[PDB]
Amino acid sequence: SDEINELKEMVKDEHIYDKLVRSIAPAVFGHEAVKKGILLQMLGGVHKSTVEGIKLRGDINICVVGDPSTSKSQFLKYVVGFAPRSVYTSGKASSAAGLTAAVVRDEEGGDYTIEAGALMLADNGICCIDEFDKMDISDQVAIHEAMEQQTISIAKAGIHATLNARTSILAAANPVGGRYNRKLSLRGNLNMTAPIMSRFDLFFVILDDCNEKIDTELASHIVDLHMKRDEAIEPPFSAEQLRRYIKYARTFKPILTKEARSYLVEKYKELRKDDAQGFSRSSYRITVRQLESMIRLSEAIARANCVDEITPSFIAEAYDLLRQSIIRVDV
Amino acid sequence: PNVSRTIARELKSFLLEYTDETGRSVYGARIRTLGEMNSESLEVNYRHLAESKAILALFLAKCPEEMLKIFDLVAMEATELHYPDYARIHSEIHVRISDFPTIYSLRELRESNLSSLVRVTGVVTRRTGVFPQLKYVKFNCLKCGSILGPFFQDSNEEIRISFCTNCKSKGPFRVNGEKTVYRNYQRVTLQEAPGTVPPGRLPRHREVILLADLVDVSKPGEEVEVTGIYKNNYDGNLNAKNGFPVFATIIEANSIKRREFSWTEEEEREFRKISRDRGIIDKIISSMAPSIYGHRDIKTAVACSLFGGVPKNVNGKHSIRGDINVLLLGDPGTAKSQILKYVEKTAHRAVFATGQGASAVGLTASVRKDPITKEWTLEGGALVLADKGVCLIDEFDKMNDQDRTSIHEAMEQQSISISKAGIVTTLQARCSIIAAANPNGGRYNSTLPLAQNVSLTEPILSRFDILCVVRDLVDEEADERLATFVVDSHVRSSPIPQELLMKYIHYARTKIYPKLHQMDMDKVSRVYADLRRESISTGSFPITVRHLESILRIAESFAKMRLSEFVSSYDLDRAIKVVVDSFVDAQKVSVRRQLRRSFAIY
Amino acid sequence: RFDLVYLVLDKVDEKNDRELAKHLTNLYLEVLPVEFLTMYISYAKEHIHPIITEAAKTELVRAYVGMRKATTRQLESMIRLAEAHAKMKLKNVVELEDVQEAVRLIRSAIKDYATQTGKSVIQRKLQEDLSREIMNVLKDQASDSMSFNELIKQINEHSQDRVESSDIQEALSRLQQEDKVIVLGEGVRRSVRL
DNA sequence: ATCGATCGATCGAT
DNA sequence: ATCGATCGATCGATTTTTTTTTTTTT
Ligand SMILES: Nc1ncnc2c1ncn2[C@@H]1O[C@H](COP(=O)(O)OP(=O)(O)OP(=O)(O)O)[C@@H](O)[C@H]1O
Repeated sequence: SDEINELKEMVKDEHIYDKLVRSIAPAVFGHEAVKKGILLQMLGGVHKSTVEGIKLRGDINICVVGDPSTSKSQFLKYVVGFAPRSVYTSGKASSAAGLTAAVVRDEEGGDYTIEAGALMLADNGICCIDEFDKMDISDQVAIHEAMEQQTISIAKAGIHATLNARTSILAAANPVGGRYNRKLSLRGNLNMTAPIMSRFDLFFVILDDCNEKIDTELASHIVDLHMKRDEAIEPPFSAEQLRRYIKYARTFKPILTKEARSYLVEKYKELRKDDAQGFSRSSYRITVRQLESMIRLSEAIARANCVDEITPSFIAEAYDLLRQSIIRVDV
Repeated sequence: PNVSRTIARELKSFLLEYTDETGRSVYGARIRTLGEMNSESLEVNYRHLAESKAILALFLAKCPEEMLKIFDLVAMEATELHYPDYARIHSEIHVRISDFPTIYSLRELRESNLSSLVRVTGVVTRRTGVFPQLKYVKFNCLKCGSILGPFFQDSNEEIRISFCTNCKSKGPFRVNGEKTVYRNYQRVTLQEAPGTVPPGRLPRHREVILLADLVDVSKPGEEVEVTGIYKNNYDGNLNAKNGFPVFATIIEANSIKRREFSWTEEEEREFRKISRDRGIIDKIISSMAPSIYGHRDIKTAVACSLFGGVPKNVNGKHSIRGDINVLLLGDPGTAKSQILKYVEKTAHRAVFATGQGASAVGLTASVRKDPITKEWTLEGGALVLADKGVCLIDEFDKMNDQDRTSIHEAMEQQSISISKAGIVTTLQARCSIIAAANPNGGRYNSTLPLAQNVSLTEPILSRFDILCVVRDLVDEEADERLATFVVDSHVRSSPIPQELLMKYIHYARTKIYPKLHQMDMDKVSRVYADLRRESISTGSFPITVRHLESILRIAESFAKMRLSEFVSSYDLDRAIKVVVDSFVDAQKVSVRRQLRRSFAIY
Repeated sequence: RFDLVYLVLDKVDEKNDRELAKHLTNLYLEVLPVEFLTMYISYAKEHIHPIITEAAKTELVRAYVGMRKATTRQLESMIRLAEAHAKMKLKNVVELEDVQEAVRLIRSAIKDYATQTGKSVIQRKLQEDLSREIMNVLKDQASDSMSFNELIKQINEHSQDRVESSDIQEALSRLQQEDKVIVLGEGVRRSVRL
């Protein structure tokens, strides 16, 4: 009703692209660009077409990592109590099923009761976890499985089933050293396989260290969080007004058929022509799926900007996003 | 109502003379089709009749029960005019008709939906064996005389026979085996589809009724659609409830459909005209995975097992193996996992259990009974679900070794067997078998032989006739050839229509049986001699006796694709070339030297 | 993640345990509020809602700067702890002087820390030497690989820096995840191929 | 085996 | 004398029931 006037009042504002970000997660301090992707995980791409056929993704993924007490927990607990049907786990003992079917016994009078379980219900929603290294490899399989087939088939000695999970997924697995190790190639730095690695675009590493200016800022900004007051400090947007705005942003299916998409190609060419040498840098390859997420990147961008068919300048943004995303794998 | 008899004339009009797409009534053909088929169950497009009168369909929406029970009557004679003496055959039919949304799931239904036909979706579940139905009641009675004539009952009531046939009682009515028509009957359980299951809520159980042709046609664990009629039926006692008093709901679908098509004369006939072209083989690659692009080569192997082939039986012994065991060496970031999924909706019969952890189901038969309780249930391995249907699996590396035994197991005897527990049988399952697993570690495991590439044993891999290996290290134009292709693919928001091509194979697997002429095939025994020892010269071996057997199962495919009914040289031309470099790529980078010798086999 | 850790220890004070045993020497036979504190346990809950105001914040900062000189998780407690002291004495505002021993109560666990993954290189130098060792063996030995036993001979034996076999294996695993090495089975150990 | 309802008659009322 | 209700003799239906071989999980 009158709420939509707020949208038109919101849609007119240019700086909201910045404001949406500053309004993202004030409980957290800084980290900036990491925040945006959260919103970006909150609106995926078309996650649809193009026939005949296969349904192209769609979705998106991030696992942000760094020194413990980075308060990376701030993000998950933020959106977990923020976005609807946002599901979260300790990411260590689900145990396995968890996401797997038990499969449940007995009945009684029967057996083989099929639980989903766990991450299904987040379907078409943002799923977040912690420390894949804690759940080991056993579920990394199916975890990677859900990352390919999306919806997963399951059973044990029961009746066959294929369960639908199309779910935006993020998580955080602490560094094996919890530190850097800057010279560490992110590829071997993560204590996990490339396919689950290449599947999520992208993890977006961040690190923390003492800065006396920020140490006072942390001393300042963080304590106000501890503060009963001032709680008066606020982001530009009420979380709710943006969330309803989110759905308005959700309605869109922006499609860039614009010939600037052609410009994106060499941008991918220019993206990976350099990565041929050396391979000891952020490579990867880079993955061709990266261009796919590069698609879903713009898929996330246009929604925030509300305009269909996007733009190359926007294309640069997601491109540059990957660049820093990738450069975190550098050194 | 009696005026509805007048409806019959009009409703039978659309039954016959109606046509669309250059005339050609399907029902006129429907009559002639079954017909020699003698399906004795007609189907009608709801969309077309709704296009004519939905008011009639509204009765089907109102009370379809007698509506068709009226509607079926002339349908018999409406055919019988086409089949003057057929009445001697079956003297009955009923239309399954067509899409009737609904499109309702399970747990969403209401007494509003009761007694009116409702198409419904659900997952097939355990069911009783097919039983005889009372069909038409009749009474040899007691004091009153035979035969008394048959009474129509029941599905399912049959009453009450109070006072009659002579007199009345105590000379009362009782059924006799003579002159009493019966029919097949099956109760069934179908739960709602888990993929369509709302999260954390347990799927609801639903009774599944089966009568006439519909019976036993369904198989347990199948994804399926059903067009039934929801009712409070029946009974109600259920003296247990009582509070609050109810008749426990049950439904019989007029129709059933597997997950989620068939050829016809006018279809196949022009469809035959498609087959005559030789270059059709290419558009088969063109229609392979048009949205995928990818390797024309990788799809070639896809085209192979996907197309299937003759077993073929050897009197009175083994039929060998007519199904292809497909294997794919993966690459990270590659479309490989996606393709088999194309085959998934592609395949008439298909099942994908992926690797393990485990996707449906146990990958093997674990079932032990357990009389008690109540009867328990018996099942086989994942392949049991689809027989003659191709296997779908990926990344065996993530599979447990116990289930991985059944892997080499299934491809071997082509019959399933296990030790649990008291029940003893021999299960025979024949499935083409697809495999795609990602190489250990990086993009390419080692230049060294794939035995070094894969932890998986060659002997278990040996059952794999086709190995799909992929690449590559980054190339300049490579993505221009794809990424540009890909970007244009996403622009959406040459190949045959999949209906034709999917019908093409099923039509083929159902019909055409190619056979080689031993004469020109002698060359392969000669041409193979080049393909073993020289191929033996490098690697260990890895030439296999079974490997040669593949080339024929290879050849059989293209011929049916040629619809030749017999093996042709051109069929071999691909058959060899398919195998040549396939065996070649398994070699180390030293294979570049191995390439030059294989040139003679081109 | 734990709010605090109190580490129990025995110094064998002479001089402690005797009088402790003399405290144990009680019963034997035959100012301490008992329940009155338990009501104050309840009373201090809903009826006291302390706010630290400005003063306490200033002190809390410099301590933590020396704390890391720790974690904001420790900073998380420093507020949570003192305000508990603030819950004491019926205070609706925290005393600026509590947080001293509040950090000190943290210091108490900190005095326990005077007494591995957190010390500079450790496995790193090892992996540099493991790499250099297998590389030298790669360029010397006719293989790109060498036996894990030969590794335990060529690593562990030479120096204290050199770690025990299992821990080499841990370093090797972490190098295997780096693609700096190849397992080549359990029988042997291989260097990563180009 | 006993309890349960049907059903038959009969003796009073109108 | 017509009608009834009343009692009784007529008729026929309802009375037990859960433990040892298992099997997907680390
Ligand atoms: N040759 C190609 N042509 C078109 N698209 C491709 C190609 N290779 C990869 N892709 C894209 O990359 C994605 C690959 O996902 P897929 O379903 O194949 O899982 P996967 O990459 O095989 O998993 P893994 O590599 O971890 O085993 C697809 O969405 C597909 O669109």
